[PDB]
Amino acid sequence: GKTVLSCRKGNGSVYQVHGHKRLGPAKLRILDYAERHGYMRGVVKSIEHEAGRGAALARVEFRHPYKFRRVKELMVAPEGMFTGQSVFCGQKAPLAIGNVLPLGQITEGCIVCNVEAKPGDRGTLARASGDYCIIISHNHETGRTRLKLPSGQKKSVPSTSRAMIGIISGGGRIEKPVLKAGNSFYRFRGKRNCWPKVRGVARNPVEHPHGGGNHQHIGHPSTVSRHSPPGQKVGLIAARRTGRIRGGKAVKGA
Amino acid sequence: AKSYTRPQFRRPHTYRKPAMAKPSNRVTVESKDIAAFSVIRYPLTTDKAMKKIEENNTLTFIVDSRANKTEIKKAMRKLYQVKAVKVNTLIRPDGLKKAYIRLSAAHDALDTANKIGL
Amino acid sequence: HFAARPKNFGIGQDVPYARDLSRFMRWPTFVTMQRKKRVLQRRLKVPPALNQFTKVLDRASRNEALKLIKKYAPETRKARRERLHKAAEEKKAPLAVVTGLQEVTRAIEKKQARMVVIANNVDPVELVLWMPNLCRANKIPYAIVKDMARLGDAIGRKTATCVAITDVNAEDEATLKNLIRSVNARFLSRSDVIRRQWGGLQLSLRSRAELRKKHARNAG
Amino acid sequence: RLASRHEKSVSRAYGGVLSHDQVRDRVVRAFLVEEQRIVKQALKEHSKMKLSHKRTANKKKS
RNA sequence: ACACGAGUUGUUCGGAAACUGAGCACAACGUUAUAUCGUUUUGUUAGGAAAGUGAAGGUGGUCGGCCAUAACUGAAAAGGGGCAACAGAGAACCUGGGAUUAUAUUCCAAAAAGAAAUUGCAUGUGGG
RNA sequence: AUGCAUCCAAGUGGUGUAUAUCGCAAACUGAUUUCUGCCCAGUGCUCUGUGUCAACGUGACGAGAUUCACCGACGCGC
RNA sequence: GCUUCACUUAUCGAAUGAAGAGACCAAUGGGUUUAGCGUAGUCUUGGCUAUGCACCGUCUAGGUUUCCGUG
RNA sequence: CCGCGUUGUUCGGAGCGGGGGCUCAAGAUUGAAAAAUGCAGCUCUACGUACUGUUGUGAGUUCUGCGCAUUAACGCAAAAACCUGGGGUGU
RNA sequence: AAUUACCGAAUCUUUGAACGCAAACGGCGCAUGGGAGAAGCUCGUGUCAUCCCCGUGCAUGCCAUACUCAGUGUCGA
Ligand SMILES: NC[C@@H]1O[C@H](O[C@H]2[C@@H](O)[C@H](O[C@@H]3[C@@H](O)[C@H](N)C[C@H](N)[C@H]3O[C@H]3O[C@H](CO)[C@@H](O)[C@H](O)[C@H]3N)O[C@@H]2CO)[C@H](N)[C@@H](O)[C@@H]1O
Ligand SMILES: [Mg+2]
Ligand SMILES: [Mg+2]
Ligand SMILES: [Mg+2]
Repeated sequence: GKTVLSCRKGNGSVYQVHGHKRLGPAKLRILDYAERHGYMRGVVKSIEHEAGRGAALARVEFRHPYKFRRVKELMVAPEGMFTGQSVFCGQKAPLAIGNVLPLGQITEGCIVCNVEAKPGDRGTLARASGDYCIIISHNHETGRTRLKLPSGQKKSVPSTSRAMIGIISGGGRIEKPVLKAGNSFYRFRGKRNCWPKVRGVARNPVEHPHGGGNHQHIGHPSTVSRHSPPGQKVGLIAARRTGRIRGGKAVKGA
Repeated sequence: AKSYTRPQFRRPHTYRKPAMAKPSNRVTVESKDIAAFSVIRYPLTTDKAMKKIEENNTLTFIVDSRANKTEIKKAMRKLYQVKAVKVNTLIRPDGLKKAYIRLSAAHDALDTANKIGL
Repeated sequence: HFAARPKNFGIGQDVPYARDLSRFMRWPTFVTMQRKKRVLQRRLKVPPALNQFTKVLDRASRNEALKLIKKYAPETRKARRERLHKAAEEKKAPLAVVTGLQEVTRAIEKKQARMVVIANNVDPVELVLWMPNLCRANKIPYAIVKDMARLGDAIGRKTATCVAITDVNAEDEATLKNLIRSVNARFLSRSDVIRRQWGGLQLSLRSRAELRKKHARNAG
Repeated sequence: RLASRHEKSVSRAYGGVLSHDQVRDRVVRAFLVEEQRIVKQALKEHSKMKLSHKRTANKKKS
């Protein structure tokens, strides 16, 4: 009879991101003329931590292409990125770790990160800590590059969309156990209000579809349709299969 | 025009005429000579006021509450032919502004306060 | 010591001169959409009733026409305030072209005009969209000239949609009839072509060059 | 703001901005990185002119 | 308590003038039968011509080819205003007093009991 | 990401998202240790696509309205 | 009716302080205000057209490289 | 190229330790202020006068040393205002 | 020159649609005009630097209007 908590987070009031101590958005520098034809060189000045990421950032210093100034550029770093490194950025840039060059120019079987799903949107794929994409092939009739995303789900992207070379920095993070509810307090401190997580069976029937009863049970089957309304779509949303996955590992996604 | 060197079109500066000064909007006389009788209202005659005339040098007046210390000094020159060196104003809990007005030690405080009469 | 210091304007080199960013700048909304309005009238396939205004009488017949419309322009306000104050003394219009969209229409329904001159760019185009087919149904020679600023300049206005010529003086009568033969070649005797010539469907210069290099590579 | 410039700077280049160990590390690389390109620029023009008489000397050999 | 008469003094103290923060929402734009609605800091408004400031020079009264003061031309500055902190930022004054019935880093007058710090503007002396 | 969940009367609207599968969203169980068996008929979900299912579209009788015939997707059937 | 291949101008999305897009390397390209010269067939209000084709003109230059190259 | 040093988890040919220095930060000291002030006494013929006096290797103190500075899957606001340089002018 | 009633002439603080910008601020502007002015300068008068008072113009949208513009909109030399 009352609104479900998952529906309430879309109002986004108490549940927005905790962004006051965050730095800017981490993206690649602007796809200008200087990268469509040549390379821009920068230099890494600082390796940075912001709250709510597990990957290290980097401010790289370019010269502005058209004015007498220098552009501070906050990128997310790969592993091995040291201060002073001279990142190169563009078409004629070489094939080294830290450089950003189009996917047409990166030979096959190469680990890339900060790959972008359309040219110019400044990096949208493989940016969580320790992730990377692998370049499978190129097609020169269509001008598209087909690469393996960190989930295994393949994706064909245009070969003019650029990518950085390396693993994303800060990898190995999930492999240590948290051990405390105190350490999960501060993990979600710089993220957003989503912790502690109360189970639906622990609720009353007014708050959640699973709530109520004299035993904490889900009554109905907990696999809901894709077409369920907001409020009814809780549980295992459109589950193709449930249970302990006994066997291989299917890639998850459409 | 020509020679567009910036990525966006900002507004060209045309010739812009000044505005005419209007003749009048107020039809009322305002005498500059009576204009300091509204600044200074009347003196206080209390015990703390009488002590400061004799011992320090100061005079005490209720003034209007929307005057500053500079225009109280200039009204204590045109009304009373004395020189104020220091005014210490005070908006009272009564609602009135009270000023302590110290004279310039070339002017006696009692000789002014007899001419006013208090 | 007047030596030369050349600046290197390669990529990543010395910061360059100020270019002309006129073709890549954010323009105002009225100039970026009066320029896309002109593309869109060119790219789309235009019916033969609006195609006919893109087909215009040439310069030698237009500069002959408006110079003849100039000398039979209507008299001005002073030239009409006089001849009436000099005729209220007689109890005490010499000759002109027909101008105006209500007056030129009557000169064709009555078949009094000997030549009609139509502008090509009136801003609601439906005002003179019907106008060549009225001259064609009544067999008055017409023209569509490159005008509406140049017609109003000829007659003393800012804008004229149409000018009709009912009659002239006999001095420039061969000039009037040489102009009618010059203008029926383009419009009235060529009427069966004008009725069925669908215009438009032009490409970009940029799209056209992607048919050269898309066919020169599949040339074998 | 009320102090002299000398309590806030020092008498050399980048004084009050950079220290002595890195004013000199910029003097040294403003010389060595400029002169390294001069070695590689003059090597480049010496290569293209040796090409200009490796094949133009084959006009008198066939 | 009641009646009557008094009592809060600042260049520096707190605030504002004059900061930004979480945020707010004026203009602009869109929506709505309806503005009393939405967007409006991830560098930042608005399909979006919101800079009224002015480098250098030309023109002609001033100071020893430099200044400075008055009026035309035009390099260069993308990203409109205003709020929100009396605990964050910022902030030039400290004692002594026999100076109160009650106020004081606030009042004290020629030996200011006195000792300063600071802002604006101006003469004179001296230096370029 | 031409996404998932979701706000929302409405828009070139809003949140997770200053993000980008070591991420975000929805559930269950409840530290370690030791294990987690059998059941896909029922009921849910979900996947590969010719019975049946509406409007539209098509054709015909008739003076026409009205009829009749055909085509008709998700979805259940399989 | 239906459709799979190429289009781009509506529409959508992203990026950008709308900062260098395409050509010049050339047509299954344009042009009576850029239609100059012809050539076949065909029509006409004698002013000239339409179809079909050839040429001309718009149409210029260039880092590097021994014609390629593609700013 | 075992050495220096801390109560303490460390440092050094990418320059330890000695010898001479240059600086910065926190104090100490001499002075101007400032004795004229302050306090407590007291002495004399009226809120009157004249004189007299002005250590500590103890304990507690967050001012400071102090940060690329804490546990951290916690990494610790911003801006105005100001300061110095680069480059230019003065040439 | 009573006082009362009536009304033509006026006065009408701070606000408020509230409109120069703000606001738990009797706060702060940009043009423009007037004032006062114990410092200076002047040959005590004048003049008067900051400071300080007072009037007026200035919200935004729109209509009409009389000058300066933008536009690879269409022309035109
Ligand atoms: N829904 C279908 C279409 O999706 C379009 O938008 C799509 C994308 O453009 C868009 O993705 C963009 C992302 O590409 C780009 N990096 C920036 C943008 N923040 C993203 O939007 C994202 O952010 C917000 C969360 O705050 C989400 O509401 C939104 O669903 C999410 N996609 O999310 C949508 C994916 O469905 C248009 N909004 C519109 O044509 C239409 O809604
Ligand atoms: Mg009482
Ligand atoms: Mg400590
Ligand atoms: Mg107001």
